[PDB]
Amino acid sequence: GAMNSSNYAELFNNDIKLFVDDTNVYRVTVHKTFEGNVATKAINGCIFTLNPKTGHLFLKIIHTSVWAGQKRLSQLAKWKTAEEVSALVRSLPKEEQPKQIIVTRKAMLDPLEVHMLDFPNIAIRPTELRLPFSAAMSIDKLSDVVMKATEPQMVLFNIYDDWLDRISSYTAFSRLTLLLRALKTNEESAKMILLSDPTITIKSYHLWPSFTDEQWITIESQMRDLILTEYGRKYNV
Amino acid sequence: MNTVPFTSAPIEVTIGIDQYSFNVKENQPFHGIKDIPIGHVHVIHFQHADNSSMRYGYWFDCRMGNFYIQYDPKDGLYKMMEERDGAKFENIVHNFKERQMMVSYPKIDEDDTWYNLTEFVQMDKIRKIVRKDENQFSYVDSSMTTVQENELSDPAHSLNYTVINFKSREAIRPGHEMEDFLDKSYYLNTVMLQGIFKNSSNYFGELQFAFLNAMFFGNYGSSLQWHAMIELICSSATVPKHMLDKLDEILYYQIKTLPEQYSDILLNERVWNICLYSSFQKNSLHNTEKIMENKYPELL
Ligand SMILES: CN(CC(N)=O)Cc1cccc(Cl)c1
Repeated sequence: GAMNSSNYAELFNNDIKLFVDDTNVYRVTVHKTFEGNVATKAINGCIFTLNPKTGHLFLKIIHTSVWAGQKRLSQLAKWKTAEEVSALVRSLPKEEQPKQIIVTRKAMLDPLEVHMLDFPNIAIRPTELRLPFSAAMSIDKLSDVVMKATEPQMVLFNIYDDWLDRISSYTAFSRLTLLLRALKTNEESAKMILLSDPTITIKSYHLWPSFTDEQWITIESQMRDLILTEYGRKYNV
Repeated sequence: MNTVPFTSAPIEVTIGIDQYSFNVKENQPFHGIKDIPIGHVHVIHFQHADNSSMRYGYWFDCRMGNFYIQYDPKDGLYKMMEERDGAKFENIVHNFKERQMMVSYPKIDEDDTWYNLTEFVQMDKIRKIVRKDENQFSYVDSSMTTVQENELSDPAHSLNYTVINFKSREAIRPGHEMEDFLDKSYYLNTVMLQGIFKNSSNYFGELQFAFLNAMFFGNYGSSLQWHAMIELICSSATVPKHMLDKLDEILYYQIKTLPEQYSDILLNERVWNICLYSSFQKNSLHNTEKIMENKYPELL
């Protein structure tokens, strides 16, 4: 069944599972034509496929050439996502293949099920959680590799940096979802919080700054404040 | 004109013959049904007055033998049987006919309803869906489950309809996932019509038999089969024009005959709205769309 607040801790057990988010697969800018009509121009996108226990991220970059000459692109994007996820699974050794794939948007269920017919024992599940993975393109190093790509490419990251050396997967996922929710609600402010102090750097092989345990607590508090505010600045409370 | 005579009517029962029905009282001097049109399959069906649960009945073709009904007080139902002595049977029937102990199949001459509902239904194909090879007729009841239902538990008592599953390797060619899921023409035309059914007449025969079992017995798995076979055609972009025109006639007479009080349960809202208003064939079923809109506009 669906993944929800009640079965949340299943994400951190020892059954391999992947989240798939397709929000950023088909990305466009909308603009006016010389005749005053509206047109779209695609820009490179990505599939966000994440193991929440280990932090392993399989970022498949979707180059704009895949849309050339195709119709109904928003529909095609879901099937392209499912094709690439199926190809990733087939590329993994059997002992590394997931036992479940959790899609962040329910419209991915049928495309992924059909592409995974050869894997009847991999469960395809929706979720009732409103996860903020669309904000992945607010992480500078991820946005940079997507925008620079000149052809289809898979890039591997650990979205938790080295956090698992000091904290559990549950705590790491909670920190990630906090950071991303902040970036989604007020990107400018969120990035100001993360980078305000010049002396805390991002290692070359990392995505986020090298905060001490104490600095993470302050940062996390600053992100919760931002989210609550915006929720006020929004609903006026 | 053929006859299905009855040994007796020991229990009060509503008896159906095709789309007709009449009530028989307990121990009423009823001895069967005469004037049954030759050239069609027929169904004779029963609902006991004391247990409206379990409608049950028998599909038969009088060209294949002489059949009669005798009530079994042990198994508690009216059973169809074959009489191999033709002289004895013709004599019994003549005696009953002389004493006017039979009802007459009440066909109006202008009326083509039964032909239109059974146009493609063949007794030999019924006997492959309902496997009981020692009899020439076929028993069906409200509770019998289909092979497909069983896969998701007595095999000898199952409805062996052709399994249709839109999210299956049979339906989806490797490499054509999106294509085949969104346009089921290859599954319809190559897998089912060319491969399994062989021709559209056999496909329509099973579709029509499934509907009739749903309508006469409330057989839920037959209703599922009927809708699946409709949905497979409506969800195909490429269908022979003769098949689309025939489907429109088939469905029109099915919707025409359905009891209004059962449309709530026997009509799947999603399939019909998809089929009449969203599918590739949304504009190819004019007669069916017109009767559905004038008879069941609520469902839509
Ligand atoms: C008289 N036999 C029973 C028998 N086997 O002696 C039954 C029967 C057969 C054909 C027509 C009718 Cl209605 C009754």
